[PDB]
Amino acid sequence: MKTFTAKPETVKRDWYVVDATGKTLGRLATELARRLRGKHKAEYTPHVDTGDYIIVLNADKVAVTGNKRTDKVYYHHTGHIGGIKQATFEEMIARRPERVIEIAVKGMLPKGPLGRAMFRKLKVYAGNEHNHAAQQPQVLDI
Amino acid sequence: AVQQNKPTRSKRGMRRSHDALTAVTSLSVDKTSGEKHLRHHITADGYYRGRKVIAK
Amino acid sequence: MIGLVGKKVGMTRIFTEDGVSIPVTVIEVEANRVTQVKDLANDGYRAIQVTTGAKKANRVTKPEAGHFAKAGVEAGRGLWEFRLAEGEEFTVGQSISVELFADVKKVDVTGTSKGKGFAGTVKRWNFRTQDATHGNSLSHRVPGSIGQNQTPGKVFKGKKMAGQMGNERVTVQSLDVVRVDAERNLLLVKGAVPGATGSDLIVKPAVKA
RNA sequence: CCCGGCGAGGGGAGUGAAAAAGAACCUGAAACCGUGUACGUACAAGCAGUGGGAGCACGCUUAGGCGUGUGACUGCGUACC
RNA sequence: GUGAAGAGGGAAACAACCCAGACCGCCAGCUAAGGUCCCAAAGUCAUGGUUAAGUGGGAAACGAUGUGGGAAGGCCCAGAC
RNA sequence: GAUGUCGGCUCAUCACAUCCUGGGGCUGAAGUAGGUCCCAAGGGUAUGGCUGUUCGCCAUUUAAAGUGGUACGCGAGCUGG
RNA sequence: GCUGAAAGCAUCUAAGCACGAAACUUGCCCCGAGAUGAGUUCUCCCUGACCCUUUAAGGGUCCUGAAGGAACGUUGAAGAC
Repeated sequence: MKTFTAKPETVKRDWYVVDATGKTLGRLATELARRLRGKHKAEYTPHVDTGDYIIVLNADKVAVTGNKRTDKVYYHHTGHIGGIKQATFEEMIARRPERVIEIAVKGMLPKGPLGRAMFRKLKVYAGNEHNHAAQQPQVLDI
Repeated sequence: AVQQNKPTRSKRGMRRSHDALTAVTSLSVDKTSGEKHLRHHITADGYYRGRKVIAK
Repeated sequence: MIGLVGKKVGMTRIFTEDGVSIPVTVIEVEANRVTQVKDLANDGYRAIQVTTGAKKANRVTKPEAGHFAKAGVEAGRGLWEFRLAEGEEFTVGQSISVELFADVKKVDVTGTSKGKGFAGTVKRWNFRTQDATHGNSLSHRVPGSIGQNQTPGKVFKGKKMAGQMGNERVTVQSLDVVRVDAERNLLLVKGAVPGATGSDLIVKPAVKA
């Protein structure tokens, strides 16, 4: 008896909408990554993307404990010798809040072609409105 | 100055992907002699645009 | 405010009664016809598309003809856009002349610089030439070292090397406006501007001010 | 006999058990280089395999859900002497 | 004692450290070190405390009304600081 | 069974224990001009005489002629004193 | 620095509030939707008829060949190609 393996052509994916207001960044991110990978489904398969589409609203209202709102620094290198550029949590929220949640979730997903595919199912919006009503998203409290 | 490893037959083929020749798209037909020829060139019989330019 | 599109006629000078010679660039600015108006509701930003000059009918493609037909203007030799400063209103088919530069006193001129082709480091980056004698061996104009030893073990991005020079967009800022000849559709600006004779130029009021 | 430059080199014809024994000639391996077919491959990083594994093609099969080829994706994995 | 002549698990990677000595097969189970929010298998476990420094996750003499706990003492409704 | 070793030339790049420029506290800071310490690496940061010299001395400049890392950066880039 | 407790006072700080540099984010110039997250806007073009079948993002025949593109030619203050 071979162990059951999910098939990408017959895998069911649902749509959920999550409100990030007042939610701890990391704790919220873990649940998103867990569901984006399909770890909550009994038919989870490591080599198949069995996760669900998730819409995140009010990304600019995410919360961080301690002094992380001004002390957490995001580093990235442009590739040139000058290179290193940094931005604090406050600046990222003011400049482009969606990247804060996207960056956090991206680090918790597996690395590789499948991990990138999982990240594609995450939709993050700074405001309280999304244009995915045609997908009939279901409210998810996490 | 010289290679440290032998390039593969695959690498050789990928370098030659741009070596393919391009055939002439089409040949013009002379008004009078009806001979196929390169556009803007005289025909093998000495015609050009049905004028009989120089044959001897 | 908005700018205008002109052609680099050439360079000359203007003699002043005080005995001063002003090197000027003659820019022919024909009437600029507005071909499209963009707003936040439909395009997300405020701007106007303009055209100038004339184009041969047989050289105008059907997609281009329809764009001009919608605005009801004669086809030009190109299309350019200018952002609106929250206080400018224009309508399609409106003709904009060089008269709007009458009270600017300084403009920004943009154009495509002359193309030098493949240029060496000496010409392109003002690299210092090595000795022409004293034992030099085939290294009179070569760049020289391009990096350091094993520690980096590579050449950093942006390293100055030989390559294409010129034939690129260039802007010269804060050029005095010497004269504005509306009847002759001419604009005289002190100094030189990028590009060769007959090249398209974009003239805008100076932003530095 | 035919193409070709009264060429080179071939295609027929004929000889022979055999011409894929044609004189560059018994057998005709490997490296190496090609044509055809199946599958994979242009958002993906490393001793190139291994374990798992969808899809496709194909052969089965008294549907028997197996075999063969390919290998999206994924765990682990830095040649030999 | 181990490596040398020793694979496996852990210490991110890491012959010599920790756990443990691979006869072969199994898509069975229990454990060691080490671990149980996600990458990544398993507690966002239970109870009582400490830390606010991202200390945890690099370091001294020495400096300081940071903060928790403990045993004493001086002066105080004859009115203290 | 080779990892070209001083100096110059060309071309650099990073660190900040800052030479100049910028912002400050103290001063035995009247002013001008300084001393010392703190913040700050955006840009800038001599030419010659002698010597193979780096260095150094000297002449004359400059707002300043900073200190170090980069195989005491750089010979499949040059030079060979 | 202001206000201000912990600590009747004092205190720029613990709640709250205002200043502060060539550094930082912008402002200026250039590249830029392979930004596979491949975006937006305007305009233009195509309005046949059948067959086969393992009947589907299927294959084939006839008719049709648009917008536009490329090619070729004369060439450029564009250019190694």
